[PDB]
Amino acid sequence: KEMRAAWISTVYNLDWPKTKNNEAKQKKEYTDLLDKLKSVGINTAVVQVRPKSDALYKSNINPWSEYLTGTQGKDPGYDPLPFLIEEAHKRGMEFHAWFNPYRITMADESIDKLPANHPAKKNPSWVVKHGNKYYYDPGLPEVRKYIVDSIAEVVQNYDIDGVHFDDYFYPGVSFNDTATYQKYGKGQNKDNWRRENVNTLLRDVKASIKSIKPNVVFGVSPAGIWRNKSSDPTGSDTSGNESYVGTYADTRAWIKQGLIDYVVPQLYWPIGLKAADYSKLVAWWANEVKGTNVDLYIGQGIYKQGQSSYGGQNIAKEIVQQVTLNRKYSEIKGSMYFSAKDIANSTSIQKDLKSLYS
Ligand SMILES: [Cl-]
Repeated sequence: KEMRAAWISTVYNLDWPKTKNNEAKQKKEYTDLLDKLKSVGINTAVVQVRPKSDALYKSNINPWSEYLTGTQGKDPGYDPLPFLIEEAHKRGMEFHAWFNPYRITMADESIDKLPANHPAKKNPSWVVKHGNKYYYDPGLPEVRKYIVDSIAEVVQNYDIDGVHFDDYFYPGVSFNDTATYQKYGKGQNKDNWRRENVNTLLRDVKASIKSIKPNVVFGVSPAGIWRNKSSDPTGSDTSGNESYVGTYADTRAWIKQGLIDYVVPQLYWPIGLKAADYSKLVAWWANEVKGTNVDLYIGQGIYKQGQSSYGGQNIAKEIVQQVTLNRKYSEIKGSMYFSAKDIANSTSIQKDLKSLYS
């Protein structure tokens, strides 16, 4: 059946939970949200279980997420994840656990204030500062193993249907990994080595998942441009930021090597936008997966509703037009909507999705 997913982001309490330190209210906020999503045809919840090197689940590896209580590491008095999963399943909805692999801190947060048992505190060798934030080093084999193991815990212990990574990889062109490169890089072009570091993580996460539960899917949602045609003649007829260059996310390699089961390019632009034309990009991405077994879903930017903050771009108003176009491409297998709150908070969006999905 067609994929009809919504992202439920927990970072900064974006979509869920609205309330901290109140188990009953958090539970009701979630079921009410699922009910509204189901009512418009959403069949899959993609829920951020690791927003910030943390866990919205009981873990022997990673600390409780601050977004449940206000305090990182604080036990909220229940494990939310069984509830999040079981309530999705009772409504006939699939559940994909979404992880951010490398993030550790937000801007200006002190690394020294993490909980004692935090992996980044126990393993200072793993941590790289970039600007005013800290990250796990994608180039360390121990870091990759730790991420694999962190996901494997969730696969083993919870009835998930999928594992999902979003679009954050290396945080910028530069990154203070010279020592890592010297030790492990074999003199390879450094940027190619960084791309391969990310590829290796994806490969190893997929393999781990399959060795436990073969039918659990693994997917990634990268940024919507891989390379512009101006950098690579087989790239897209677009301008602006490229995932290949800017975060070392080589989505084409992932597809060609079968490192993922599904891919969700974030096409958060209107049809006709010169720099990043939705209509050109759906075609480009459909062609990328042709002849592979990688499922293509389009990331839909319904959060853009004409605000000046987005230069007046209004994706929500044209969502029927976008999905109608998607459906012209047999390689496109559905959509993921950013984000759940936008569906919940808008009667117009609800009406449009009902008309697409009923
Ligand atoms: Cl290898």
